[PDB]
Amino acid sequence: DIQMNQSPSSLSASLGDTISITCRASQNINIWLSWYQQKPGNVPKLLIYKASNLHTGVPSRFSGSGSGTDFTLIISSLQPEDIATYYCLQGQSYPRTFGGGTKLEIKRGDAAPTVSIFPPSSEQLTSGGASVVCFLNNFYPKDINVKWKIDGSERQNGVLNSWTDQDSKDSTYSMSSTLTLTKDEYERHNSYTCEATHKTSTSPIVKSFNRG
Amino acid sequence: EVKLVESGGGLVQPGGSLSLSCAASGFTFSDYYMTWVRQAPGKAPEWLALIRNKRNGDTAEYSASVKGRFTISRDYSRSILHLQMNALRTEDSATYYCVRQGRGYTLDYWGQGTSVTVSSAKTTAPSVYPLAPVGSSVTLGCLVKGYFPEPVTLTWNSGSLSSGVHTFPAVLQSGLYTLSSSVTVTSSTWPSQSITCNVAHPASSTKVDKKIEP
Repeated sequence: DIQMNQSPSSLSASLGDTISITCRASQNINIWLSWYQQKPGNVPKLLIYKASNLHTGVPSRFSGSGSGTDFTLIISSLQPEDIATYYCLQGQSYPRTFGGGTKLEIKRGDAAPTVSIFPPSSEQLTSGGASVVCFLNNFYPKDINVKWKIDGSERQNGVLNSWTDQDSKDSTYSMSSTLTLTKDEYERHNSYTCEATHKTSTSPIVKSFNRG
Repeated sequence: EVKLVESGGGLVQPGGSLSLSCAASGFTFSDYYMTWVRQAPGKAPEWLALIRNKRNGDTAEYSASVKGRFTISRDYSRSILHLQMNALRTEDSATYYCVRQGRGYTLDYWGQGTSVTVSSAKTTAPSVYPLAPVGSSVTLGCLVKGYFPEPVTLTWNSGSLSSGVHTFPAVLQSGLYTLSSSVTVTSSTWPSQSITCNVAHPASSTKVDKKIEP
């Protein structure tokens, strides 16, 4: 089996930049290498075939090269619509194998997350049916930490986290965190706090409310 | 122009079977090798199987991950590509794609995909709870909890309110999925104006609206 090693697993760049993505085959695959683009929510699209041949609908800013085991995809003058994940594929031997992929992100100034906390809705409270939600929105860079405290005490049990892909409008990331309790336990406590720890500060951003 | 349309996906028990089919058009079915590829959410594509044409033996190739469990075949008389999926496992859950191989052994054209979910959990309508704040700008939210399987569709004001929205991917917790969405508007915008959360879940014929009230 031929293994395809694709470097820059993740690549941060700026619009207009010239960037390159690499593909190393653990075995000579001649010219049988193609490149694909996949936008979030969409199906992969063929960019380059036979290592260096531009597919019919692909702009000239896309070019590929290489023979044997080393291949490179170059995007000159990065555009907003180019922000996506890129994969290489060897078509010489079975099984057919893809590269690990390269996820493009746009660089921007560091941003602290806007934090909002939400007590259980009355509907869920009838019942029952208790979920507390906290949004950590529009922050940069990617990594972020969330901590839940109930009446001071750290709670990790029934926590559910989700993360958005890079926002296309402002290049920021967001996170949703839902703490689910039983109606009974929720009503035995008062203070509920959501703490966000981001790169932008050694001090966590705290949001909370009283009564439950 | 080349077109591929797959069908036959859905929810199936672990160990169960599923029969996928791909309708090919706009090209000569017999002239091209055909393949099946799948992709799990947040993963790289995974090639599954290739079948040659009549001139080249009509023989097949499989990935080790599905070998023996998945069978690829073709119906020349209707230009249909088949994938028989037996002994399904939870990690087989993904979007399945009918894909053509063009010149230079190149998987050139892809289909839209058919979704397959392998789980013991049963279909379940979502709940959907509005999320009102505890100025300048205000952040509202919408919580969609306890549904199965994927997916659901969430909009704000029927899609008219698309700016300042953060819709988070669904996360499984059993059992059941949870999905959330937030919308941030000018403080003078709400509650002076009406913002409603629209959720739809076809697998349960769920179609619910939840207005965010202060």
